[PDB]
Amino acid sequence: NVEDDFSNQLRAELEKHGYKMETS
Amino acid sequence: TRPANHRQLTFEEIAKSAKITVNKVELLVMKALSVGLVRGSIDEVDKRVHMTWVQPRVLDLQQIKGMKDRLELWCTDVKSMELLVEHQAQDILT
Amino acid sequence: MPELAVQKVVVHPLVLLSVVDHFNRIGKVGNQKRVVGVLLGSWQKKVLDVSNSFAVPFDEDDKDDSVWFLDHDYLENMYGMFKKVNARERIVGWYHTGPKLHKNDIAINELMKRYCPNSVLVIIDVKPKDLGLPTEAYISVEEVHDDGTPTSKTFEHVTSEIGAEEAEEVGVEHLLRDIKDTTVGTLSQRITNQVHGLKGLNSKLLDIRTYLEKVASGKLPINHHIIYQLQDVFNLLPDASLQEFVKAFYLKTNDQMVVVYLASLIRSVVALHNLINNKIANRDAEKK
Amino acid sequence: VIDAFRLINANMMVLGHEPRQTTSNLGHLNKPSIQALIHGLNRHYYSITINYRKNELEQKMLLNLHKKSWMEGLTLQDYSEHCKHNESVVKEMLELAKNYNKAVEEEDKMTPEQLAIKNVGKQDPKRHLEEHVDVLMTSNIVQCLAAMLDTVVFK
Amino acid sequence: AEVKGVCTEAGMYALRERRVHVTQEDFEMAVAKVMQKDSEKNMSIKKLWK
Amino acid sequence: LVSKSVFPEQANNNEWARYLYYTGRIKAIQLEYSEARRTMTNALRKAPQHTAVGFKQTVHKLLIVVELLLGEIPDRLQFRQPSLKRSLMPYFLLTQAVRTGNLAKFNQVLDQFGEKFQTDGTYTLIIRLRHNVIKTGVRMISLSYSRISLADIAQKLQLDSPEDAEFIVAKAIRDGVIEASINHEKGYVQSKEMIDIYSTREPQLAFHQRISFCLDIHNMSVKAMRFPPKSYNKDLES
Amino acid sequence: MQSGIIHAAEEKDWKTAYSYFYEAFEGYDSIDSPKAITSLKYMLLCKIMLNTPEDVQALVSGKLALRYAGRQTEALKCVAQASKNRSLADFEKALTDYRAELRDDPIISTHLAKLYDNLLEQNLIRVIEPFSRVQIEHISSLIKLSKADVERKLSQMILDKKFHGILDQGEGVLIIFDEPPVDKTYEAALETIQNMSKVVDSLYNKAKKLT
Repeated sequence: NVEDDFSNQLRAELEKHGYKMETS
Repeated sequence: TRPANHRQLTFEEIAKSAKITVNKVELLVMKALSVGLVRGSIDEVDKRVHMTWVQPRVLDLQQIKGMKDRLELWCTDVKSMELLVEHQAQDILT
Repeated sequence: MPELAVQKVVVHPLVLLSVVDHFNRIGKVGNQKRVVGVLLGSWQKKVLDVSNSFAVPFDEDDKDDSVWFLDHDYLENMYGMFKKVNARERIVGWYHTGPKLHKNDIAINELMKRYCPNSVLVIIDVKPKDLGLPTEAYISVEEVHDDGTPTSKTFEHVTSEIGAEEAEEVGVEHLLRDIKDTTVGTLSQRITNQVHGLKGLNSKLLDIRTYLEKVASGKLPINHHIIYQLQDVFNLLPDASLQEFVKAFYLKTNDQMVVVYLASLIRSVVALHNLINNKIANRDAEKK
Repeated sequence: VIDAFRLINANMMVLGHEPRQTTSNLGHLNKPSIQALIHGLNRHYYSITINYRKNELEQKMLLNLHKKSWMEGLTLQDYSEHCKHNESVVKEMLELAKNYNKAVEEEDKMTPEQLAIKNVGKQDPKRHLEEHVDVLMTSNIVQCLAAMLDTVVFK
Repeated sequence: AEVKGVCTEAGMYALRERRVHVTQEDFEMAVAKVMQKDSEKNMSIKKLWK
Repeated sequence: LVSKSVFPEQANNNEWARYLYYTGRIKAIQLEYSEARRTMTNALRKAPQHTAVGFKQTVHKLLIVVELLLGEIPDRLQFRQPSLKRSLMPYFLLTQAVRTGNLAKFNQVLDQFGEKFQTDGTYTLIIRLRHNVIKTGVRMISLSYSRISLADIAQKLQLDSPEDAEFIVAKAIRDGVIEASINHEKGYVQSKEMIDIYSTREPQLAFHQRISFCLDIHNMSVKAMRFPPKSYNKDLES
Repeated sequence: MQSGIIHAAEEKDWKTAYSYFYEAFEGYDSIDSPKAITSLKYMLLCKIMLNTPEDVQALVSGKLALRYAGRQTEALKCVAQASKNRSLADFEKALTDYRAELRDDPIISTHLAKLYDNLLEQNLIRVIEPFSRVQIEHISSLIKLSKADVERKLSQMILDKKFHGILDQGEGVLIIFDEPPVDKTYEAALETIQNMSKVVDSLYNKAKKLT
């Protein structure tokens, strides 16, 4: 389809760290 | 009367006609399913009686008239269908 | 005497054949009259295989019931004679020559019980009709009636089938200008069976229907059986529902095609060359 | 296999008298069991012609099978049974499938004995897999077709 | 014949332990079991097979 | 012209391919994408010709815009195999844009590229390709979730207004491809649909389409098998 | 007999351990060693670990196996019976009095942890069978074990597809689905169709020659 892999690795690690602070 | 054409009927009319309570009318009706005088279920989730089959009371003149006109409609149906089945797969049928 | 000892009835092609012939053979006695014969065959077997039949003189009135003639002599001489050749074959009973079951039949049956060790009523519908079978089997049952007098003699139907020995089947093919008809076979036959079923169903419904008109007005009795059957149709209310399909058929022919082509490639050289040879071949043959 | 003999003496064959007497015959010769039978036949009167007296009324009696075809054409079985049939066939088809791959890849051979060993030509996956698709298709059609026909008509 | 007898004896041990692969343990017991056959060959001053 | 034409059924294989391609461009203009895609694909296999080499690039280029409109969004793999990936290349971007379903990407890409597209015969169609992109966005919003706010959708697809999302959603339901309800007053889209293919009369339909493609394949395999032997039979062999 | 202790306990091949104890047990009776008594006790320990509580009970008889029976055999017979009935509560109370005997043997000690978990799973399916939309708390009471432990176990079971359901932590209820409509006809059909795709690939390669 579209190339989900390039985008997910960078997004998953980074976003998750901010999300930790933001929400449980 | 009502079961035949469409299966279900309300149980509320039958209890009031009995003039005896709801908790004891069910009892006789269950006994009737058991012997096989009538077949079907009592659904108390909606308080209606769903009859699968009804006994035809015997030696009544009126009932014979009733079945005859129905039977003629079935006969038509067989003929109508039979022309279609032969139309397609006629090459195969020979 | 034994009539109750038969669940299933099987008939050879011979019996169906034999009856039509007997009708003429007696000196052409028919119309109102019928022709009966003996049935020879097995008994003490749950399956009744009727082996043969041979002609018997008979005059029937089926519009009266206080006159019939039945040849006494033939039955007895024939049962006595037959033991030496076949100890199992005994007089199995008698065939009635249509058009349907009568109450007129109980009377004739009774005599046959006395004479013959066994009897059975096989009803062959008249002179040759139909693609399928025209025989029905009946056994005389004794029942109580809860409104009249206990011990009444009536006829209850039993399953009718066919069946015959190997040599006989082989004979049928030789004589005949085909082999047999439909009951189920090939891809074509199954579909015919479906169409055969509809014309057949339709006939059964007419019997009931014409009867009701006659019971309502013209005062034929009201029986619990007829009424029970009719009511059920309305009650059961069948509901159309999913399933039963497959798509496999295409892959198989495709697979076979690749191989079929390799064969045509080798074939081509010979097939192509042969065409010329044929025209010339005809000239040579005529010359020499 | 039926033959007819009047039966006349040996000398009549030997002289060649016996064909003068037979006239108004066609004759025929078959061999159920070897030279010994042929010799026995020749001594007798050989096969004198058998004709048949037959017609269409007699022919129709022999034709028959079942009027019971009436009930059977309409009949269809329990749905659980429809499923049993479909399952048994698909399961079967899996087994043969593995050979089929080889079959289509090869089968240059056209010589029946060599083909048989090479690409499991005898116990062929093509013959059987086709045979299988064809039973399953026809079986499903008649059962399905009947269920639907009955529904409309009875009600 | 004795050397091959090590692998062969090993298989009996793998079933017994209920393994699917013939482990090192199977081999330890096998050398010692094969050594007893050798000892018998020597005692008798004739071959085992007959 | 087409209405007055009659193609013989005993025409040869090159003749059929040329006819089919050319007919395919014509029905595509009329609003008949379904028959247009099938006719173009089959032409290439039917006749591998040296004439055929000039045609192929056009056939694939035209074919892709033609697919997107029907309502299939083609996968990546198809681009890769005929090794003509480069010819296909500006097209490939238009495809990635539909699977994401975002409007904004489509308009920009299609414009710069549009000049090239004029050549194949694509120009008439080109405008309509706008609507497919959103139609794919609407199908994903309804299918995936139950309720998401109208404002969240407006931002995601990049529509002009939250208001604009309502009107488009409202039309799509009428066509009946989406199978949802939009609640204008409540501020969300409700998913009325559930993902299934065994529930209604529908497993039968699912069989119907599968079986249907097959009937054609069967008829072709069997007839074709017989076909060399038909000439041998004529050549007088048994 | 010594081989079983090692096998059962560490490796968890309870079958292999059992077969070894049975070899000792047979040998031992002929002399009538006291060692025989011990060996019988171990066989029972191994089958209960497999969680076939039935065999443990059946093999101990008042016959032959009453002369190789002990105190251990009596504690083993009850915990099995408790496991067969699907009540955790009975096994747990029973286990308190017996614990001294259990501790001396390492084989049982390790085996008890898994057997405990097994007891929870079987007890759980029993509760789940007639129910639908049942409170978790109701389930926690029937099992008579702590609520959290139950939620966790419940989730594992869904995954394994033991009854298949969905646990709603937002409402205090467990959603039970029951009596699959999944048919064998469909499942069998899936295997075959994957083999078909392979045949077509091989066919096409041969196809090229023909063209």
